[PDB]
Amino acid sequence: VVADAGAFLRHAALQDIGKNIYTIREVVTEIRDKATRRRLAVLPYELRFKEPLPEYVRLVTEFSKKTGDYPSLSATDIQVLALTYQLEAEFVGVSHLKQEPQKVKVSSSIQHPETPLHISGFHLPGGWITPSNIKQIQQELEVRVGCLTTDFAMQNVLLQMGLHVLAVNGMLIREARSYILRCHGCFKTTSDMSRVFCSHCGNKTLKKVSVTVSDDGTLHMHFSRNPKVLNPRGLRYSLPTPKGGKYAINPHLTEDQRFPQLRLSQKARQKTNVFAPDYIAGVSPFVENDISSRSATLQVRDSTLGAGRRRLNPNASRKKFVKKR
Amino acid sequence: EETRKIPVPANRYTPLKENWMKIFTPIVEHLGLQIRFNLKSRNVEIRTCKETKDVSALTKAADFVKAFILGFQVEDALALIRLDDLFLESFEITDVKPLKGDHLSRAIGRIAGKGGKTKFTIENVTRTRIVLADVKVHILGSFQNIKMARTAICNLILGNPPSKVYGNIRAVASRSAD
Amino acid sequence: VVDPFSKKDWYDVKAPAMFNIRNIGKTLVTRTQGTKIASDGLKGRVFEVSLADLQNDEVAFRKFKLITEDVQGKNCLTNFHGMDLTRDKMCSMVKKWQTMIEAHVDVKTTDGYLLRLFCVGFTKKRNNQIRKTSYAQHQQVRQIRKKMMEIMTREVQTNDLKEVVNKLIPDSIGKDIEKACQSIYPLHDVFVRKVKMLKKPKFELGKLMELHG
Amino acid sequence: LGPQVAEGENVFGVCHIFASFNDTFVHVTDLSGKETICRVTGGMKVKADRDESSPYAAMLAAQDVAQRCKELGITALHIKLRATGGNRTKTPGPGAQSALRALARSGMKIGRIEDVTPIPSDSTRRKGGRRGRRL
Amino acid sequence: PLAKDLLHPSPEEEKRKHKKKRLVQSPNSYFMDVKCPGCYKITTVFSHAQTVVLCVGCSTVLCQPTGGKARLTEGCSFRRKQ
RNA sequence: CAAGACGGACCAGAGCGAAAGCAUUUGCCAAGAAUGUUUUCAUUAAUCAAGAACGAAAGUCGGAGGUUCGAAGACGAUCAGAUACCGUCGUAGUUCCGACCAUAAACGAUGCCGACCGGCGAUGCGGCGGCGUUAUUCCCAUGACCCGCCGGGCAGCUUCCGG
Ligand SMILES: [Zn+2]
Repeated sequence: VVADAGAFLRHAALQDIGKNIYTIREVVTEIRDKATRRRLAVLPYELRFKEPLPEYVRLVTEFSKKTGDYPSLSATDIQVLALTYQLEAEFVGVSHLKQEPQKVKVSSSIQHPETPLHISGFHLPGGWITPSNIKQIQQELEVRVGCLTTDFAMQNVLLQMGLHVLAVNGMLIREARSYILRCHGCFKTTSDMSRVFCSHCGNKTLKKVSVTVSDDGTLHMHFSRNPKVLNPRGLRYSLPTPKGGKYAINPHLTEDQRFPQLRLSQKARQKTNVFAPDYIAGVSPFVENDISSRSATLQVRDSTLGAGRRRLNPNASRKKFVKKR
Repeated sequence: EETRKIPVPANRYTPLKENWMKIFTPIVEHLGLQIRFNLKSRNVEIRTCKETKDVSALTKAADFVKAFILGFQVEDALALIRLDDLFLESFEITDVKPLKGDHLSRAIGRIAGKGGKTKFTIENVTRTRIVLADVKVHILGSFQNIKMARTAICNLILGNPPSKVYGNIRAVASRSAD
Repeated sequence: VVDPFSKKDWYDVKAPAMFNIRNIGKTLVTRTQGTKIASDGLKGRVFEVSLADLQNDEVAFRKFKLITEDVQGKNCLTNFHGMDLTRDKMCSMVKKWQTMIEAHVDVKTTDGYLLRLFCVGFTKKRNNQIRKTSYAQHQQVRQIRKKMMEIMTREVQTNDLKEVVNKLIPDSIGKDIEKACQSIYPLHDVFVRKVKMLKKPKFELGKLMELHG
Repeated sequence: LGPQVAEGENVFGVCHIFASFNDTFVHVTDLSGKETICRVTGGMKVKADRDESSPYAAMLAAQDVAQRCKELGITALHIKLRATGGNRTKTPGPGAQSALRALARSGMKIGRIEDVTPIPSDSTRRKGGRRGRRL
Repeated sequence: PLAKDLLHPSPEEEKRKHKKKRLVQSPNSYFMDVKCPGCYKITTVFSHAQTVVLCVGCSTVLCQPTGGKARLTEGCSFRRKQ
């Protein structure tokens, strides 16, 4: 039972199920949540820290660089993989696990990548969210040593090698489906769903492609055969001359380019909380807006705000009295 | 069992999807209601169940999702599931003055102000949330606060400059035992 | 001082046999006071009943207006008087970047009912379309509208009221119009939006018994 | 006094809540709409013209009509919300919202909510001038 | 820009340009030899014909006028002449 | 049931027109830009004193009509001095038909015609080239989409062209 930091984040109190509860010091010392650290000082201390012998750390690295998951994982994730590999080696025979992982098979379909399949509340033609389902909805849910890995790249390389992986649910996981991003310029895949520029070529060209791995060791990857996805409509537009100084917003063309700091005031990026027990004594139903700072005058916005505006293509007609900051 | 259905327009589908967990968690936890999103009919469907604590929880959930779909922040409509004297009155801009074209456009502009400042300042005085859909104005707050907000907004879209409206709205707030 | 609800009486109002659910509900009438009868006080009451309250499997945005036409001893036999969409559905279908195509026909059934049919359709954005707007041209709109009138008039003038109202429950006319208009401009959400009574025939008793059972 | 129905099936009425810009009406009636059961406007509760339109008077009227319905035996209500319409404002005020909320609170089963407001196809001239209206 | 052989444009460049805006004007039309499926008679039809050209020995329509190029009837064959 | 009005949402920096202007279906009537053309005439053209046609709203003469709104006007409220604001009512008007009137922030506060001087992709119409998807896998052309080009349009963005 090797606990990833996802188990500690999720407060998965599964120490009673297993007895081989082991983990790295690095994964538990990197957590920045206060409630998790408070919960760490309360829990019964049966977990033990170790560091794997570095030889299996190499071996895990040479097949992760072959399975297409090496840029996605962290060093600590390689530590978790090496620790569960060594605990498998010490407890169970080593002939069970296989190397040189199997080639992916390709099968495309017609659905758009943004089709909201596998989102809980949604229903095409019953699928309801009951008070009985909230504890149930975690992920796709289906002997001595297991894992508590929630990142998909972890489960991908584990089920590729053949280690039995389990979840916050006690029963082990048989099937794992998710989404990845693939570049249509250099065809290199990333398991990080947040990232918008490619790791290899650096272009803003990653598009969503679904994957599913079995417990057997098979990875099969579903494309979308929809011509909407690969269409260059608003991709060529003329760009302004590059501007410097404290207030310049260049159009963000490379991943590691340097922006001037334009942060919101602490008053502006505060949202109203109504579940607080001191809310009803508060004067207003809502937090006051910031209209007094310098960033209010400079019209600084939250980075997440104004997203559907960006997906409108620049060579198009906006209304005649609006201005796009 | 009784249910309500709340429509979603096409510009409110993606906000409904990103903010979905923040919608269905307080409805099902603190009110104990069933909820789904019918994609074929494009309706948010809210249904009573065995675990509902009391009557008029489902009306609270309906007002919550309605305020979200009109364009309010999810936190400002969690204010609807919590509080009892919060309503929403809306009107078109041409319900006050017949405006056509660029005049109408300027009306929207001088509701909002530069950077949105005017809007925010009105929200700071009347303690309301205003949302300006395409030609339409929606206010959220208490009853007397909503009528103060309408007075300020209607003065803005029958011509008066924002400075006059600022002074009038602060004076009216002072005389209202605020 | 005197309560007038003691003098009132409760009657059952019932849907005809064309819908699954019969008992659409209850109805007050002040009793007979010699001069005016309790019967003719309720001879012309119109009921806005949604379709989900008449059949279980159908959709609830449609409303049938049923007019009561006889009373049979705490039963009120009702006949079809109209249909319209829910205004929420009407508000939801009118989106911006598309063409609204409306049409209307004054069509007479075989048994003497003169009806006015209104049909609305919307141009459909295609599955690989990138252009924001989905407008039809004026000749395409006229062709679509002409075929809409043709389909409705051909679908009503050859049938009696019972068959027509049985094809207004699932909107067979709508599916026919969606299929037939694809060769001009593909259509998105067509419905017979409204059905009116322009003319009724002379009242008969055996006809209502046929429509009821 | 009322219908002779078992405890299972509900006897529906139709509730016309009309939220004017000076008061609010509550008209419970038959499914046909022809004969009326109860109607309590906002001014039947507050003895001041200023608060005819408040959500408080709307709440009180909702309690009154709900009480009268349990007197005569109506258990469930369909609701038709309404504002003035025509040339004037189309969206119902907080009076109709408060009446709906408090009436749902007071033991009524609620059926379908429908907005029957007079939207014109195309309108006559507005009561205001060209110069504007509402202060 | 600032260096362009105006004298010898590429044939792609000339074929793109409007028929007047070429270095020397040249039409985009042609006289095509049409061949009726029934008879053996060779006929010449202008590619942007405006009339309904009839067969001399069959009285069969060959092409219909359109906004631009005349559309040939189904079954007729043709070759562009010289 | 009737009367007179008005054609919302769809409706856009979309279209059309010389401008004022123009949005319910259908039919008739005569016009019109653009595009296409290896058609015809062959300088017939540009800009225009004088002179003419059209010209929002309001207004004025005759007839018809009056639903809504509503200058004048009547009231009610309001004050050291209020005679405008506000509410209810309401006349001419607002609608039509025939005459007049010829003015607007009648605006791009920007004559018209011709030429040259950077880039870009959206859109409206017409034309051309081309894989594919669709008309329940369309049997052929054809419409709806998709990719590029050309021409005249309504606009936009970008630029240290030069002013
Ligand atoms: Zn790449």
